Amino acid sequence: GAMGSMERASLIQKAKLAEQAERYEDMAAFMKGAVEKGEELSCEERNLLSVAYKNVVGGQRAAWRVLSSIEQKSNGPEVREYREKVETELQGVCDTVLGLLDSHLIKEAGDAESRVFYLKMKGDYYRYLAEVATGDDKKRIIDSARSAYQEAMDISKKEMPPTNPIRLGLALNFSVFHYEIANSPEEAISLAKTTFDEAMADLHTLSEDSYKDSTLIMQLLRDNLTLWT
Amino acid sequence: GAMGSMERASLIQKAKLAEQAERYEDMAAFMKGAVEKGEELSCEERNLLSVAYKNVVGGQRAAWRVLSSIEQKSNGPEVREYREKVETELQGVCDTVLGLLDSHLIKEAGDAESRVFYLKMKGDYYRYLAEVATGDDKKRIIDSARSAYQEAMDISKKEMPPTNPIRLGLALNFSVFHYEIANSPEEAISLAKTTFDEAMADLHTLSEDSYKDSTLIMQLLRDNLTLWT
Amino acid sequence: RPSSWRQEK
Amino acid sequence: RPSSWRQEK
Ligand SMILES: *Cc1ccc(-n2ccnc2-c2ccccc2)c(OC)c1
Ligand SMILES: *Cc1ccc(-n2ccnc2-c2ccccc2)c(OC)c1
Ligand SMILES: [Ca+2]
Ligand SMILES: [Ca+2]
Ligand SMILES: [Cl-]
Ligand SMILES: [Cl-]
Ligand SMILES: [Mg+2]
Ligand SMILES: [Mg+2]
Repeated sequence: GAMGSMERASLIQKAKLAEQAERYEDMAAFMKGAVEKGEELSCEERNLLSVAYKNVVGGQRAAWRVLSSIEQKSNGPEVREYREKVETELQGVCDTVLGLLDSHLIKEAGDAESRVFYLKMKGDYYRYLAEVATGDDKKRIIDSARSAYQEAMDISKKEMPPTNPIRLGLALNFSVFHYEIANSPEEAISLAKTTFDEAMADLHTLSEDSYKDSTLIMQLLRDNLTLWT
Repeated sequence: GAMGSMERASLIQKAKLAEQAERYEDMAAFMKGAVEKGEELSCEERNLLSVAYKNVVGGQRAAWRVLSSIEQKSNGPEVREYREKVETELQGVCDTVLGLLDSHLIKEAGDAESRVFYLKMKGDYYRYLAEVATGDDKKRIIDSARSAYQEAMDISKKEMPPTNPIRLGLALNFSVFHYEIANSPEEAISLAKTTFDEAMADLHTLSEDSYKDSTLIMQLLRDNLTLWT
Repeated sequence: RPSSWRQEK
Repeated sequence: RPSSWRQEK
């Protein structure tokens, strides 16, 4: 705990400041320290955790794809060595997030909104690990992402309305997993379409603000269906 | 030397790869290792050194201004503490660059193009230190930036044509120093205008490619004069 | 190539 | 506010 001496409330406050300054590495370190205080996260705090590590790993994934594309065209060791360096750093961030979820965010999350959120995160960061895997552990990494997504899907369909933004974002990312990772484009298209239609039929129950939350993620599902069909 | 075991040519190659991946922290570490090999830098290598540390300190300056603006509106200690953390990290990067120039890039630079480039860098990073200074050393930091800029100006006016991109960028940044740091807006406007006019009268000597290099920086001088007058 | 979930703009 | 030197776009 490098953040062990700072107050939990101060870590959350500085995480929000780091977001405003677009200092996402600092933001992730603050939220990691907040999680390691041992207390469950509020809805707002879960968002801060997601924002921080998504931006950090997002820049790592973008850099990895640039280097891997240069490496593919070439095939000295410099390009391979540097792609390996970024890849190792990306895997360390993914392992850090997965460690936080396993110790002990998931086991203490009883509510559907918190448990589905954490299981979706678990699937996401195993998916990011699967994007760069090439050895003997790729299939087990892929199945770990699939298992986390599947448990989140089972809970969300039981406890959430079809328009719930977390349920929508979960289905969106699980469909991306099917298309990009699992080589199951028809499963990806079927999931994205049924998720869109069932949310469309539930929009009439929502307020103006909840309507905007749901239709925003429904547009992402529509964008993928347009790209895939 | 964390890069002491890597070949100089490999450090340069990976610096170019880090630029393509927009990993500027990695790029600066590679170029720092290349400088510490003890050999003078080529024109292309000087550009890599500039690109890497400008982007690194550029993100730090942008974050500092966001936090300082939040701090001014407020006046807990969190906002001050975090602004201080970013400020200390920014000063460390500036001190690192200035240390590289002092050990021993400047003293070994005999050519005008290399010596003016390094002295402009020295003025720039003292200017970045001056942007955040508030204690007893601000005036000495400001004079250190002014002295480095002035020696670079004296050499550039003696050894370079008025359209030389380094001479143009030096005058541009010295004029920004006059306006933003030294509280001398009339000196800033006078320098920017005479630099523009004397470059305009020399454009007829240039090739199509050199013409594009010079007019690009002349437009930056024009943008500031439009903003200041 | 496809879009995973991302924050609103 | 003002423009210091920056790389071409
Ligand atoms: C993966 C995902 C889906 C949806 C959201 N989201 C959209 C609007 N609000 C939220 C949200 C905020 C906090 C906690 C859960 C959901 C999302 O945001 C992180 C992520
Ligand atoms: C401060 C400054 C001015 C001009 C250039 N520049 C423009 C076009 N080429 C250059 C250059 C490249 C390498 C070395 C010196 C100048 C600049 O680029 C770093 C920086
Ligand atoms: Ca406490
Ligand atoms: Ca050697
Ligand atoms: Cl490397
Ligand atoms: Cl801090
Ligand atoms: Mg609980
Ligand atoms: Mg020499």
